[PDB]
Amino acid sequence: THERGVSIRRQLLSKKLSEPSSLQYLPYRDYNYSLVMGACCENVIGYMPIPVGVAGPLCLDEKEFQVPMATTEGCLVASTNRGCRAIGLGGGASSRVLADGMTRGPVVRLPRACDSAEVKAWLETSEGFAVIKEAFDSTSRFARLQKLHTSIAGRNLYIRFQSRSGDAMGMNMISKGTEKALSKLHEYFPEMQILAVSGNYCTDKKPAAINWIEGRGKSVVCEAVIPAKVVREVLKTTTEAMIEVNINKNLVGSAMAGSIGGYNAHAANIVTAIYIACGQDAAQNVGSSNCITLMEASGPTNEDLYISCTMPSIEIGTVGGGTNLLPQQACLQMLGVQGACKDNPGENARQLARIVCGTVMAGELSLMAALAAG
Amino acid sequence: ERGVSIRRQLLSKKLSEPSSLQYLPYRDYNYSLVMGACCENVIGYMPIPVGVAGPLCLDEKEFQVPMATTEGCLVASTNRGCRAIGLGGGASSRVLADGMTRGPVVRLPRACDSAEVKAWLETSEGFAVIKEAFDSTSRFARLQKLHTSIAGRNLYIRFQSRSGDAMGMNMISKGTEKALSKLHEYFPEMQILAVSGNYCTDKKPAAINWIEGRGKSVVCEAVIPAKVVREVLKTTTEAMIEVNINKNLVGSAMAGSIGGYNAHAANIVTAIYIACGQDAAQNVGSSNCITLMEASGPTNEDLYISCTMPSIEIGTVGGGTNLLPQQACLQMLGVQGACKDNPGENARQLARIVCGTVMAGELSLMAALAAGHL
Amino acid sequence: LSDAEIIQLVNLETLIETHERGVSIRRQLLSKKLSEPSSLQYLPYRDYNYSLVMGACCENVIGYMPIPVGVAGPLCLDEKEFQVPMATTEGCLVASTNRGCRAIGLGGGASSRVLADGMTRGPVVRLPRACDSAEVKAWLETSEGFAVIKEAFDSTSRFARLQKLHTSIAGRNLYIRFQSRSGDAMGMNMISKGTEKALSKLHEYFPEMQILAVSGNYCTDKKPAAINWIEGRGKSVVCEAVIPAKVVREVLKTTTEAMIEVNINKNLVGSAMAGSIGGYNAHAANIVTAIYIACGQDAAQNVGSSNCITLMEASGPTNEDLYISCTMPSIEIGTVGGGTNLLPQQACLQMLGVQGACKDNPGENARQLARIVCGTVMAGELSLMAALAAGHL
Amino acid sequence: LSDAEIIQLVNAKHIPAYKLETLIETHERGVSIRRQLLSKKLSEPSSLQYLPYRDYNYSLVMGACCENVIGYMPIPVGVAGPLCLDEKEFQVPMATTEGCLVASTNRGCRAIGLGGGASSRVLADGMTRGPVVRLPRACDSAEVKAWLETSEGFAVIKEAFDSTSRFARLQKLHTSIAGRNLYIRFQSRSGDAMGMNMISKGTEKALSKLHEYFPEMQILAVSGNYCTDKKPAAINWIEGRGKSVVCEAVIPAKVVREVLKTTTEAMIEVNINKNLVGSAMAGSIGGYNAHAANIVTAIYIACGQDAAQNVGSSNCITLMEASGPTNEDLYISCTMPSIEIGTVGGGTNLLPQQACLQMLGVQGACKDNPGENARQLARIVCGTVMAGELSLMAALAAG
Ligand SMILES: CC(C)n1c(/C=C/[C@@H](O)C[C@@H](O)CC(=O)O)c(-c2ccc(F)cc2)c2ccccc21
Ligand SMILES: CC(C)n1c(/C=C/[C@@H](O)C[C@@H](O)CC(=O)O)c(-c2ccc(F)cc2)c2ccccc21
Ligand SMILES: CC(C)n1c(/C=C/[C@@H](O)C[C@@H](O)CC(=O)O)c(-c2ccc(F)cc2)c2ccccc21
Ligand SMILES: CC(C)n1c(/C=C/[C@@H](O)C[C@@H](O)CC(=O)O)c(-c2ccc(F)cc2)c2ccccc21
Ligand SMILES: Nc1ncnc2c1ncn2[C@@H]1O[C@H](COP(=O)(O)OP(=O)(O)O)[C@@H](O)[C@H]1O
Ligand SMILES: Nc1ncnc2c1ncn2[C@@H]1O[C@H](COP(=O)(O)OP(=O)(O)O)[C@@H](O)[C@H]1O
Ligand SMILES: Nc1ncnc2c1ncn2[C@@H]1O[C@H](COP(=O)(O)OP(=O)(O)O)[C@@H](O)[C@H]1O
Repeated sequence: THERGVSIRRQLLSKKLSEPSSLQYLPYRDYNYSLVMGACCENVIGYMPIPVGVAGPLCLDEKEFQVPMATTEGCLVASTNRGCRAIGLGGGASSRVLADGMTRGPVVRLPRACDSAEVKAWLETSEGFAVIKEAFDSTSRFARLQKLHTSIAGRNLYIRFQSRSGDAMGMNMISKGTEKALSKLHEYFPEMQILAVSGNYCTDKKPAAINWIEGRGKSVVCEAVIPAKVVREVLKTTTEAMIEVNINKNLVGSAMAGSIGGYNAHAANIVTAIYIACGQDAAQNVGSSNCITLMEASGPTNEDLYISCTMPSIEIGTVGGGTNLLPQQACLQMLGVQGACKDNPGENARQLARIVCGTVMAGELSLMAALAAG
Repeated sequence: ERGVSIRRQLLSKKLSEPSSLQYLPYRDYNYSLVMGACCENVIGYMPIPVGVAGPLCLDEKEFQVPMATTEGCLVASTNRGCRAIGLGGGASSRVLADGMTRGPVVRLPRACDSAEVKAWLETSEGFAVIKEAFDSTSRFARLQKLHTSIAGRNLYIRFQSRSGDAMGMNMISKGTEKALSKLHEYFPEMQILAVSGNYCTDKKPAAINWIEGRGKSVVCEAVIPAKVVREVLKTTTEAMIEVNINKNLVGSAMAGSIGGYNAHAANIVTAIYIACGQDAAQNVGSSNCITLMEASGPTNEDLYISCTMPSIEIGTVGGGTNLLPQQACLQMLGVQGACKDNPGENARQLARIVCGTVMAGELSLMAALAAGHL
Repeated sequence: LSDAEIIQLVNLETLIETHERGVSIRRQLLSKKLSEPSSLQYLPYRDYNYSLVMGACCENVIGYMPIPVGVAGPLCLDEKEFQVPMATTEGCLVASTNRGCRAIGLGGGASSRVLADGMTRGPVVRLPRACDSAEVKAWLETSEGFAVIKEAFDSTSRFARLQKLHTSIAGRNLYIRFQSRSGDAMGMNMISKGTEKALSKLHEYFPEMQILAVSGNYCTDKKPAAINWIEGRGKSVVCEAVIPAKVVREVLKTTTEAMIEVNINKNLVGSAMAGSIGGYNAHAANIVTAIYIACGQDAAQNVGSSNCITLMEASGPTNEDLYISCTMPSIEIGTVGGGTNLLPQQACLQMLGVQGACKDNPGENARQLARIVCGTVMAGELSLMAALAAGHL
Repeated sequence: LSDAEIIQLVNAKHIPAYKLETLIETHERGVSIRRQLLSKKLSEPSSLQYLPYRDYNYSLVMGACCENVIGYMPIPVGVAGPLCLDEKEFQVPMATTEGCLVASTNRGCRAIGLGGGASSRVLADGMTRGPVVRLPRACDSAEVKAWLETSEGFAVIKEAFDSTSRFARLQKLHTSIAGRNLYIRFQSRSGDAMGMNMISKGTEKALSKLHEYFPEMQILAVSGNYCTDKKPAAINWIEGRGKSVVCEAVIPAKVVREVLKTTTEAMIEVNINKNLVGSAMAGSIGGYNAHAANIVTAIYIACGQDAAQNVGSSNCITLMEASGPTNEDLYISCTMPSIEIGTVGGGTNLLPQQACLQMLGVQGACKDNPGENARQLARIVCGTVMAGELSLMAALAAG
């Protein structure tokens, strides 16, 4: 029994604590550890309950979504809910997925820079790419290599592998594919040393200009027009005040702070709340939060508010990892995107990415209105 | 709980799959603590598996670190890093700075006027007046410094202050409002555009946080004996150093990273933050870290490692730390709540634990990448 | 008419005969507006060929500014020896660079490779909605879409060959980065004309599209930008060399170990602490600037052309020798057009054997010059790093 | 006694070509001879034909500005103006080989002049040097950092630093740790000099003093790239380096129409989408402008500044807004936090460059208010950049 195994572990742990009675408030009973153990967590001593609230309906692409948000930050859900209301009263939001492809960026080294330059040229030919793709794609049915971006630093060569991965976030799958392609590359260049399967050129879980500029995972754009009456009555401000704050805070302020990818008010709050509720990798909030929020006067009198959010690097999935646990599957089902999209692999993950971008836009609208109105 | 059950009933009627909520738990949870403080429109809670890594031998003390995660092998890998550190005599850490920030943006009619306000804020009399207004909002709010930046007629003011054992965003924002109200008495022509002009910078990647710090700045170090590198980490000191330089330094530089000179600090920070009731969205800046390794000892075979994190945003009082399950994890570490005798000591100790655990995580993953053990 | 008579008619190159006199009159007129009338006394203007300058390189000309030119070399690069001209007013720069060349020469020379070649222009256009700009982005990503744009782009010149497109969306805005070869010219003018033509063609397919600016800062030209560092701009070059232990000791006055420790902690860790993007070197900008001024390049392009990462490591059977490499992804350079049309700067290009067009292999002179710049930067890095390591200031 | 004899003697493996001047009794002759020696090593011996070398005062250059001199490179100098700034009019010299740069800048000055002029302010002044030192352990480096942050520690360091020059005044110390490494950014005024030499000397003295209190400390490099000098860096953009300046102006609607050939609305739309959004898409730190580097570079070459410093000196954010009764006037401002400039020392010691500094009325030291000539020049650069931004933006907006 897994539940008793966790029980004993807590007893064994209890003796090493200065306050052994602390564990009494950490839950562990009535939980399915079958799905957890050997797949999601080790040395398990219980679980941490995170409150889940709902924001919506989010009117996006002619559909209505009830968005689950796991958070301990007061007013986050209520504020986001107000943004959804403004969007709904304005006829809804529209979104588009611009790119899709998870990456892995290993670093290999050759004896000389002249050699790494030779390897770079070969990878850039249609023939070089084709053989590397064949080796990469042979690891899984969903791993389809789309492109390579190679960069050198002397005798070092950084290779950014970008690939589709069905409805999965893709890290494991893309990593397995990269290992096989690097092995194949080694057969063509025996003098090549594989330094690390990840040379930080992906880039995974670290802020990086490469993710902002080339994208990682899903690149999405969302937009909406909020009528002047709605800006006044629901957001309690004016279109002019919203625009002035957007330019001076999200553009100029972020520029003064030396930000790369942080041209928004609080995309990270929304991304994180949705990620925790839906079994995503919350640590990926680092790059997934990249966003530029733009606002413009619209309509016959420049009284309406046009808003758009562009997020080039949303790392998300509806199969694998934490999405295999039942409570998180319930949240994915709420959105209608749980598991693989059998009819068209990747569609569930793309829909979830659009929902994230649309919810972020609702969050931006609400916070900006509050800052503008005081 | 009855209101929650009813909200769930109403919500289920708007879903494409009315049974979605079946596996989303909600019973046997105390919502009196959540309602009106941590979350709104509550429909239940999301259980995140909690594992333990340790003991972490830090500053002559041993810690059992709780980590909430759904990523397989993260806890086990971190645990291996702790083992290597423990076998090497432990780690040492130091808090270099402490101060949460808020960076509002105000505007004057002309750039010549904003320059005038700036010179004023830089005199001892100007700062004393602002500090008096700022510090009157709370017993624990003490303004340490001001950093101002001009962009034409706009002026960005970065207020930095201690906040006891609280993360401090609320306290600092209140003090900022009072200080600005006071500044407006001296400059009636000044317009307060937004209490946050993204110059803080909160929840967005920013060079200012990396360079000037935000929250707690911490450094930690350890020396791993050659025999431990071989037997516990399964690699050599030379392989570790080569990977650190080419991945964490050169690779991050090729990717255009600001503050991402590490392997996976974000994973550790996020896991600890969720378990301990911190703001997980703050993982964006809190994850900033530079990992350095070098050879030491009699024969240059031992491994010296250090991790420097200039912007850990953390607290042991307020927000999610008011909930019982998260207090249990803080108690496990011996840092729950306020430190009555020396305000801020519990928060500082938690920051040191985070930096030491990150270092354990870096050691383990780097060894795996170096040895080619995936 | 006398000078005093021409002045009263004013209260020039087309009016007066010779150019030197036009400049002389302009100087006399300007003098009146000066609080110190004799300011221009030491600003030379005589014996200079203004015919190549007027209506091409500068306007409202009042003379010329002499910049001292020194020579560093021989630079042993790719089995050839170069005598590098450097225009500078900074003491010890030429001597220091010369020392670096010596170390490289004593070590058997340096090797270099051009990894990429393509100047860029990044305009910004707008559509009524983001859903529309997304459609345009998708259209440009098709083989047929790119085919038509390339056709329009390429028709503007024999040397204009569009290699690729990189598009980025920001709401209803679309930034398009055009990249193309340009023979031996730096290519900004050629690429800008091709861009204009390609955008007109694009407008035929999407009439609702507004061309906001031919340059939307997505190029990026003369501003520090991560896009140039990551995707390159102009010529991307890498050079390397191995300096024998004996040479490090006797010529550079230090040790391989001290050099490596300084490189890692200054060029890597220090630049990381400073929040630098592309500045992982000691002083590439000094060399780039000195060569650019001497060879008629656009000195303002030093901003991105200076991007460089310098790496050092122990080498040889005993790990005693010094391996060094410099990688510069965005060298914006040319041997035809602009300042390279002036005689004194052509003299410096001729010294290097790269002046003008390479009729046999277009672009070869510009590529060779880029390799020389990267090799000279490496010589400069070696020398300054050795000085910092040994403490010889 | 003859060039041919001297050359034969040199070729007899006795003297390197660089120490020619220390043997001949005339600088110009050493140059002439070095050219002849260089000629025989070129694939094309006549290449030096059009590179001038005669009628130039090499006494100021040798041993101070350049070595192995073979001549000089003439850069055309044009004038843009008058630039109406702070109730004064300036005639700005610009050395460039880029067509239309001077004419375009001149058009921007005209628009500014017709609008009543520009206003500017110097917000900060202080050159920096950022050495890197190492302690045995990170716990030791943390200790040095805490010590430097005390009033006593700073006082001791300031005393050693300031003793190098009367113009040197250590304003602050920004330290950052990376494990056992400690980066210390020294910032100080330097009179009218750009200050790199003075600040480096003071840094060396301060580090020697610090080493007396921490003998375990190793000085790795007087410059650890934390200055940061001649490399793009967020620290310069955020904390400033040299002079931080802001300038502004209001261009009347009629002037935007008639002189700039566009509208206020078109200019604002281009500024936001190019200088703000475009630069953000490109991942720029400090490059929120159209072409500040062109103006900075042209002025720097003409005035004897260090042109390689264009890297950080060109940092600039250009902002435009609708202003006036009907929101048709154009308000513009340029903010440059890191202008590295000086009116004494280096290239400013040469006569032709002093002529350009005199044209602006800022040549040499300001006798009655040290640093005032350098500050005035920084304001001129920022105002000229603003004129350049106005003109190019109008051209891009109008098509
Ligand atoms: C409940 C929440 C949406 N939320 C936050 C605060 C949100 C923070 O987490 C992120 C924010 O710091 C990002 C930024 O704007 O830089 C604020 C708020 C923000 C800035 C401020 F100065 C004072 C209060 C706020 C105000 C009204 C309603 C909800 C609010
Ligand atoms: C369980 C975990 C510690 N964890 C991760 C992978 C961890 C990732 O989340 C972060 C990582 O992506 C950061 C980076 O290094 O860029 C890997 C791993 C990492 C990179 C790779 F190519 C293959 C496997 C790994 C290997 C062995 C044991 C644990 C591991
Ligand atoms: C003649 C020159 C090559 N050059 C420079 C100084 C070079 C500077 O322009 C760039 C440098 O500042 C870049 C950097 O290192 O960050 C120095 C020098 C550098 C730092 C120092 F503290 C003192 C002197 C130097 C020393 C010996 C020989 C030539 C030198
Ligand atoms: C003479 C000059 C003022 N100058 C330049 C070109 C200026 C370039 O050096 C810098 C520019 O590239 C910076 C940028 O905006 O990214 C252009 C120009 C600029 C961009 C373009 F697509 C076409 C022409 C231009 C147009 C009219 C008048 C002068 C101009
Ligand atoms: N529609 C789908 N999209 C992606 N993966 C799918 C799908 N259906 C099934 N799978 C399988 O589930 C796995 C995805 O989870 P996992 O292996 O943990 O990798 P990842 O880290 O990408 O989530 C793959 O082994 C794949 O074969
Ligand atoms: N005035 C100078 N002009 C050009 N190069 C110089 C000059 N002084 C020194 N050098 C360069 O520096 C190298 C070092 O010479 P020097 O400083 O005399 O030291 P050492 O002779 O002890 O090696 C020389 O080989 C030369 O390349
Ligand atoms: N205003 C100034 N700013 C910077 N350096 C200055 C200034 N005035 C003088 N100097 C420096 O001091 C040197 C000598 O001038 P100064 O100190 O005034 O003494 P003196 O009495 O010999 O003129 C000059 O060569 C220059 O380097």
